[PDB]
Amino acid sequence: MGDHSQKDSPEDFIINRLSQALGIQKEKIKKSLETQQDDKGEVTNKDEFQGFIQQDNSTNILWVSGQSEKCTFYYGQLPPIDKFKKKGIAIKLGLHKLTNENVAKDVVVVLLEHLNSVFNEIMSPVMQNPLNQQGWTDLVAKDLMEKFNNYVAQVYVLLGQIKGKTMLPLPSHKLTSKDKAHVFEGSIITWTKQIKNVLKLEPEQLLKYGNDPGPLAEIEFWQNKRDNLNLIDSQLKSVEVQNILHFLKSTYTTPFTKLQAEVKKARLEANENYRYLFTLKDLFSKLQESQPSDFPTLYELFIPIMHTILLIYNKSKTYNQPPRLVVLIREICNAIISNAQAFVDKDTIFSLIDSKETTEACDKLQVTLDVCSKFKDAYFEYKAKAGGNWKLTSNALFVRLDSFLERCQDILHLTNTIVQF
Amino acid sequence: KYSKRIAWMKTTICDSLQLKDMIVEESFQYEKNKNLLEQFLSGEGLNKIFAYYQVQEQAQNTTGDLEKIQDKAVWFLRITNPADDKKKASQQDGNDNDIIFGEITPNTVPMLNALMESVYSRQIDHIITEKIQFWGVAEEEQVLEFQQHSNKFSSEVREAINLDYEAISGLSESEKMQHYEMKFNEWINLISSQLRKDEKDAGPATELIYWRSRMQKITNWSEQLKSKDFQIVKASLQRHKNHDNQRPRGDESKLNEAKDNVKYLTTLEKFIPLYNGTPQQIIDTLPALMNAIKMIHTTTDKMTGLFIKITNQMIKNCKDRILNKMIWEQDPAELIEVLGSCIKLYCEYKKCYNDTKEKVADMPKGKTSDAQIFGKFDTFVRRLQKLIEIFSNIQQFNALLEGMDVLTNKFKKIIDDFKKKGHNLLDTANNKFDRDWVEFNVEISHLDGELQN
Repeated sequence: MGDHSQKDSPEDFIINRLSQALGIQKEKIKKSLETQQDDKGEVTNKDEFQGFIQQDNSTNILWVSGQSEKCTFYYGQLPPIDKFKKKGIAIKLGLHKLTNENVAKDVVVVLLEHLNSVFNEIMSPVMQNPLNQQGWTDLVAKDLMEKFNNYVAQVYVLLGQIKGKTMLPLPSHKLTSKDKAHVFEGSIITWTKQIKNVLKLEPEQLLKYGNDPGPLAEIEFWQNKRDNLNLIDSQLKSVEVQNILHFLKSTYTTPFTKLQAEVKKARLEANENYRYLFTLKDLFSKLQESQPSDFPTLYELFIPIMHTILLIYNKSKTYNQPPRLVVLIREICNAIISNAQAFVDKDTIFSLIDSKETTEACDKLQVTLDVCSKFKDAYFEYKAKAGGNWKLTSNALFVRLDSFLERCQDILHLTNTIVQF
Repeated sequence: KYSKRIAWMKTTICDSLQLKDMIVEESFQYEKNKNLLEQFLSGEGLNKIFAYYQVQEQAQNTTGDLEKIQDKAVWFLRITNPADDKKKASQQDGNDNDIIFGEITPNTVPMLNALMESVYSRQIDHIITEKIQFWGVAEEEQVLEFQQHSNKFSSEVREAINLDYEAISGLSESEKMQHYEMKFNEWINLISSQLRKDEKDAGPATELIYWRSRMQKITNWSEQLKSKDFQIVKASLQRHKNHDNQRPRGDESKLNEAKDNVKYLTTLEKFIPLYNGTPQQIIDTLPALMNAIKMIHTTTDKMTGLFIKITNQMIKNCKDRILNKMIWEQDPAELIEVLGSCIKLYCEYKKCYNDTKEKVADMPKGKTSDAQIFGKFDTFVRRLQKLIEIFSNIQQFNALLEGMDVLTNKFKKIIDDFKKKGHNLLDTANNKFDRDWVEFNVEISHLDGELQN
């Protein structure tokens, strides 16, 4: 007889126990709550309905809109929720022996979904290792295993994206006894090299940003990724991996050459990263600013900051992309200047003009522009100090900074006239 | 192992009897293991070792055993515990340091695992519609996580779809071998049915749908053939030397070439108007379709059929867009602006047709249906152009001039009547359209005289 649309309730009351219960059958709280009409119908269909071996009980504890005793039959479970699923009459085995097949699994409240998918793939590989199947799997068994491996590689790539790459380690086959599987691992390795090439200083500059502190951080992040990739490559270059490359080999050679290029590019990136740390200290001397004063002191401080950059090119010497780095510098200076300019004017400038009782403030707006001129003057002075290889391209690179100054100058030209009226 | 060991013991005392029972009290087991001894050590490890993040509770058929190594057990139903972290936290509930799963011993796991994967995928989809979820690197990394989740969903769908001398003298019998041969011969007939129908006129979903259906159909047919019993029958026939069935099954079944064709159709479907309402969408649909059609180099007739279906869908979308843009009542100038957008789409189609013709010429040079399809495409392009011209005339009248405006309105009314007939019956539009063209020319002449005055 066992239990019907109550057999499962009773079993869960004993099994769930929170480490000390074994309650046996019916849950008083579920009956006492009497929720919900939709839930009663779903549960009734599960109980004596055919055709459907599933139900969830969701605990979900605290958080927001917790499922709690969820649960539903099929449907969905959200999030710290803790619930479970049981198998009854797994299409229909009902009206005869009480779903003897019923399978039970507990599910806590707490990516995790990706880890569960990897575990499912491992279970499928174990099943393939055990039996051959009853032909429902047929040959597709090995093909299904290959698809699971591809899904695992995709999950590894997702972890690298959220995480720091390492797609190649996920791509490499695990406990291989075929040749095609090794090729699939190699294809994943090629994608990792492409990702390093795709990242560039110019792309960040195109999408606004280009702050002096941000450029140094981007170089440091790129250097860290390259260092992690170099460490990953050591792990990636296993004895077994080398053997796969030997057994047909142009594709292996292209990734190996890409890895060597990354090791070089990576050394250049490390030099860039030391320069970036110096720039980051310069950015802190600007990021720290509370947007109060600063320009009357920053303008004086601009000449020494410019001088340190001049010295940085000489110390490195083998620094790759030196012309490209310059573009990053000018971008950092202009971006820092724009933030300072906005604080000086914005709502405060509009409030003053409306009151029309402040003149000294109008002079202060001109003083902020002077600070901008001093940075350009210091940059020019730095070029003379640099003696050749001026680079910079401020004419077009400095147009952004120049355009902001021109707009500010027009306001100053008009603001002065208003005082005269 | 962790001293908060009683928390795991209490939990197992409750769970084990439900999974490895029908409630009541499971025979005390963990205690047996702790007094050998092997079970006690393994449990200790499970609780405390960061390393072996897993532990298995395995129910075998009644006997119990606690050990991380997993052996399929039937008739067994089991609960597996896995501590994962190092040193069990005595200071927190044990149910909150373990995850529990009950596995079925030699019972349809291939379905329970699939259901669990589907639930995980649904939760991931909800998180994606929610906040961060993938976290980690995010942005690109989050997009990569979404792609991985989509792949997992596809795997779950695939799982749902999935859901010699051992006879002695029985081998050699004309009845036995003949029934085998007869069945295999009928199998060949049945496979031949799936491996000729003229394309004629079909909906965009139709062609795409039957190419996809050929993919999944021949796919399952190959699953049937790949089974060892189906092959074993052919092996028995080969042993009985009844080579008629074996050779006919290996060469007459068009599954090899037919299967390849089905795969090509599936690829075309993956690569790829009837859902457009605006003229912009008509043109955009034509653009996307023609870019999708570039995968050609990678049978000529099969490729041509797919292309024809796509072209038909685009034409239907364009007509709908024009309608969206009472023609006589509407001002000619206003009509022209709407008409112009439609006209631009038509021009693009004509350019595409010219490119197609060039490709056909190259094929002709190489070797000493497709032509008909090209002619049909040209006819479709011509029809679109005529509609555009009528719209343009109305616009010109509006630009002109009270008299000019009146002339434009009359032209619009005639166009509207033609459009209504087309909407009425799809067969009527085919037959109705031919009749309309003759009528339109007469109407145009009358309009021209008024314009001259």
